[PDB]
Amino acid sequence: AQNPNCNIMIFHPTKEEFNDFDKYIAYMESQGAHRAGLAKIIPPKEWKARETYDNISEILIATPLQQVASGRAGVFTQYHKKKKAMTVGEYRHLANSKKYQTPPHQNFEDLERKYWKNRIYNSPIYGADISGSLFDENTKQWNLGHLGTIQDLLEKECGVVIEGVNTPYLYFGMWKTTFAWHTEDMDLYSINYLHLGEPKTWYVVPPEHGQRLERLARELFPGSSRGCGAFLRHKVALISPTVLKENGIPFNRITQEAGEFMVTFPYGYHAGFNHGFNCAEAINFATPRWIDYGKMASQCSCGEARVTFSMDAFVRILQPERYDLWKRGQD
Ligand SMILES: O=C(O)CNC(=O)C(=O)O
Ligand SMILES: [Mg+2]
Ligand code: NI
Ligand SMILES: [Zn+2]
Repeated sequence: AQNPNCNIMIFHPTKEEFNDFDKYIAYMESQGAHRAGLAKIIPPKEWKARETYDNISEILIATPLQQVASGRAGVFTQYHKKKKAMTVGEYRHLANSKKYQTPPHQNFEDLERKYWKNRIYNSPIYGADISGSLFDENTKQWNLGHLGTIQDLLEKECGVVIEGVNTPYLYFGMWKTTFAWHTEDMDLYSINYLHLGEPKTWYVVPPEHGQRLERLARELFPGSSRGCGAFLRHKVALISPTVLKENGIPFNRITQEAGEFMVTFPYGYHAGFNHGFNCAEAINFATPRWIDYGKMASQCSCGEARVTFSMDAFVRILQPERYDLWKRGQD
């Protein structure tokens, strides 16, 4: 078995190898990459997502989110308070203000220490989940707006044609902006490209050990656990590496820099934070190997998780017994 310790693997495809996206995913899996839950892909040196980022300041962040924490430094939840709209140029200035800027630090490890020590005492503002793309239309390789759609994958594998579309999302971050512990909707893959700015640190649990994280989360968030049988689908809970190590949960960490891709694999729990002002683009995708994970994916039916139009068909076809109850949650 390849990669039996479930380490995060880093790949350096040549420009020739960067042509065929599906084939490269299947190659990474042949080397065991999926066992970690997360992989890094450094694009060939000839490749570019677009020519420059010089003209992005007029993109609108219609609903910036202020991420307010409750709990203790290593075990907390966050809620998102909606703020007034602002442009990316306004948000960048805010991120660089004395109130919100990255503190002085020695290296990524010192910054990580400061994040875990101090995150809860601040409320950074995140421009998340903005439909759109920063890939130039002429970029032919690994263009996250030109991938094969999950609806077409389901149709190719299972023969059933379904409604729904699959488009990317932009994320504008600042120091301490946080993504809570989660897997993707329907335990899909994700791919994330860091277009510009400061790094993003990731934490991940191997898929084969995801239920260990879930059991710890039920112990640490006991009221949330009683409220919903899949409350990590709310995307609000944080647990530090120190707490994970104290409780024997297997995980790995890695920092993504501008110009790098990350891939998350089905049922790979992940969480992380941004080091300073940045912009990422991400989208879900599927392969044949995903279908069995989609069939088994947990669902939130309490009503909190509230997700896309396109998830309907996935539940209806892959999880017909759950369909009924899950849709009660969504309406
Ligand atoms: O970048 C972020 O805030 C969160 N992204 C992801 O969870 C992802 O790409 O799967
Ligand atoms: Mg603009
Ligand atoms: Ni994710
Ligand atoms: Zn729920």
